[PDB]
This record gives sequence, structure tokens and C-alpha cells, in this order.
Amino acid sequence: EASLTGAGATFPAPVYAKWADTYQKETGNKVNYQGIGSSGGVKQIIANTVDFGASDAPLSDEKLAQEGLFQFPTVIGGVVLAVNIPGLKSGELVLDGKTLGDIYLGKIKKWDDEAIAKLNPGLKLPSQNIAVVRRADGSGDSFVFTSYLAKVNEEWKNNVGTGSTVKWPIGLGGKGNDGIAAFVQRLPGAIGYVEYAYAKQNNLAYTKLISADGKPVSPTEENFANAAKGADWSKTFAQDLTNQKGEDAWPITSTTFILIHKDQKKPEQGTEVLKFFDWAYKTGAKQANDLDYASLPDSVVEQVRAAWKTNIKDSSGKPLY
Repeated sequence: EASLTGAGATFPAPVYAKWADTYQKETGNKVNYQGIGSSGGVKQIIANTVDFGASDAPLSDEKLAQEGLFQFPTVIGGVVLAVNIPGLKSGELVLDGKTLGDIYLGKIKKWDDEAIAKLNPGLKLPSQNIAVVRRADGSGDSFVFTSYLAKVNEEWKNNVGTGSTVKWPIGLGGKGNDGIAAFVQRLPGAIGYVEYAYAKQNNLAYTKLISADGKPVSPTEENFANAAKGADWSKTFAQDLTNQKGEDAWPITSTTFILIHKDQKKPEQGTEVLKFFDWAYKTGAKQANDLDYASLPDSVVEQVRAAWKTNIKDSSGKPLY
């Protein structure tokens, strides 16, 4: 029985925690996962203080080659906007990318602003001031979210840009997805971006968003999968799944990655990391789905297995899978 440690992205933590629990019950293996944010996950795997790092923001082929890392996707989730708006219920407010960007830019300051009202004809929005909440830590959710905003709001694109950390024009900082959820829960008028599971498990209200094709879509496991249907995984695992075309494609969708060293110094550890994840691909789909994460098509899993065989080796050139 082995003891494994991973660290990183909080975006898929509920599901990694769930698979780890079940895995130990079935095999005795212990996987300790520390949700410290994607930036910390990358730092940690590079520093070698953990068996695997976890990041929602992919590293480029060159950065991977430079650090001797291999990257592979696990599940598909979505970022949603949790809101604390008195009198409104979950899923009732619709926002589009442009407006969402203006809220984050500080341009829109009240919930009954004309821009919001026009996207929500039937709604009676309070004249409550918006309290924007964002991540205090280096985050893959920030990356994904800013990647989205830069595509739909030109001003965001030009003044703040994209990144795990950016100069936020406004807002209170929350540490981790947990942090943002707690903030939104206690602040009337709050809006923060969290991975979907965090909104659901905390009973937070969330909004619908307008798809790239222009229709209001609700964030669901199936709508995350829908945004991923046209991804050409055979070309690369680092797919940009934000603002994708298609029927019911959630606009802020993202897969998330596991990073491991290609030249395993502790071959025994590396072998157990791959079994853990191979086990998760073969039997963990129902747990992912229970938490509203969409699974990767079997074809992508076979591609990952094929890449593990050609890329992960011990110091003697022997493959670990």
C-alpha cells in the first residue's frame, strides 16, 4: 500500500477527495491532496515536494519540456457566478460576457443597472450595490475566468488581460474556491466565480450565462461536456474550452490537469500515481458525475494511457506503465 501526495487546483478537489476516499477503501492506498491553488500546485511539483501537482491552467509544450513534466487531463467542470442577491433565486439571473466584464471592471455598480435589467426583462432587481469578490491566490479558476472575459470584453482584454493572477480593477479577495463561496454567502450583493460544485454544495445561487451561440444556458454537468464536444484532443490536451460554439455549451468550461515528472526518481511513487489515475478513469466516472464533473471521452483516456507508456520512465529508461 502506498502513500501519495498531490497539491494544487481546488477546482477539482471535491472529486479528487472523493476518488481518494473510495480508492483507500478499495485498495488501502492513501492519497493526500492539498488544495492550495493551481499556481502553488505547479510550484510544488517543480520543487518536487509532492508526487503530482494539479493545475487547471495548462503549461505549454515548451515549459513542460523545460521542466521535464508530462501533463494530462482528468475531468471537465465549469466556473459559475455565485451571487448573494436578496429576493432572487438560483438560475434566474442571466448575464452575458460583456456585462459580466463590466461588473468586474467596476463599470456596473448596482444590481438594477440598465445593462442587467435589459438582459432580465421580467426580473425586479434590487437597488443593491455589487460587491465583487475574486481570488486572492494564484488560481486556475482566475485563468479560465480571465481567459473568458478577455474574449468577450475588449476593455478587460486591454487593461487587465489574462492570468492566474492579474491586477483586479476592483473586488475583495477570497482564498481558494472555499474562500470565495464563504465570502459570497456572507455578503449581500456579492458576486464571485467558483467551480460549480462549490456553488451547489454551499447552496449558493448562481446565474445562467449566454453561450457563444447566443442562448441562455444553465451550468450543468451535461453543458460542461457540451462545451467539450468539438475539442480536437488528438492535437493537444491543452484545450481552451471557454466560449465554445454549440447548443447548450456552458461558456466558462475547463478541463484540469495533473502534472508529473517524466523521469521518475521514485519509480514506485510514480507507478502508484498512474494506477490511482488509471483506476479513476476506469471506475470513477459515477463519482465525478455525482459531483457534476463531466468525464473525458474513452478515446482521450486511451491517448493518455498511450502517452504514459511512451513518456513516464525511471532513470533507466524503463516505462512505469
